[PDB]
Amino acid sequence: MPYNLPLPGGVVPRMLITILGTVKPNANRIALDFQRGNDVAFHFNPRFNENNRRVIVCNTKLDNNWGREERQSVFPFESGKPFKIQVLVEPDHFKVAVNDAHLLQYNHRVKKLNEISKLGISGDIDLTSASYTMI
Ligand SMILES: OC[C@H]1O[C@@H](O[C@H]2[C@H](O)[C@@H](O)[C@H](O)O[C@@H]2CO)[C@H](O)[C@@H](O)[C@H]1O
Repeated sequence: MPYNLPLPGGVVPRMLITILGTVKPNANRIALDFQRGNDVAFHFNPRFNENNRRVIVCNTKLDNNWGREERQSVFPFESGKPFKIQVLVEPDHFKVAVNDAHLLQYNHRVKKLNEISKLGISGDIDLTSASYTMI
């Protein structure tokens, strides 16, 4: 939707990625796509209305096939409101916090973290900034 944050050197433990923005009015979806070639190592997809239920769907795409979805009902996003998403990389999983509160963790399926060269940021949001640092 369709911005891309380059991750030279790929993903590595201790890396902290921060995304700041504002959810658009009447938002329908948001998506973060950690890409490794044509695969999607980590797909973070907040859905504002899936049968009148809000849900965050996470999955991985390998060789054009989506794997086992990991769903989370806790949904801190709100249409028209600013947000902050922080993705902390651990050797065994991606740690996600929103508005400074832990939200979920997604265990790595794609093991070669170094090959995850970019983070796609899309969906119904107004992007302020996307950056990363080491902690
Ligand atoms: O898993 C992430 C992936 O989901 C796709 O939609 C799924 C839907 O969530 C699932 O309930 C249904 O059984 O199959 C659909 C197709 O795989 C999204 O289209 C895709 O963009 C990702 O969000």
